[PDB]
Amino acid sequence: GTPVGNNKCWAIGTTCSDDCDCCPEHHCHCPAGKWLPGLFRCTCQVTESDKVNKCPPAE
Repeated sequence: GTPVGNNKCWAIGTTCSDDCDCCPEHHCHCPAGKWLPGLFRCTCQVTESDKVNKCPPAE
């Protein structure tokens, strides 16, 4: 009944810790801030593009 592969699937919007931490369909967005240096950490967000989590899928 809905088995769990390797991807642990962290909290959406939080920082990733690799090791299949985030979900496969999602990725780790590492944006930045303008006006002088001071960009915040990365956040986990869904991804549809060809570039997804290095980890395998999970159904």
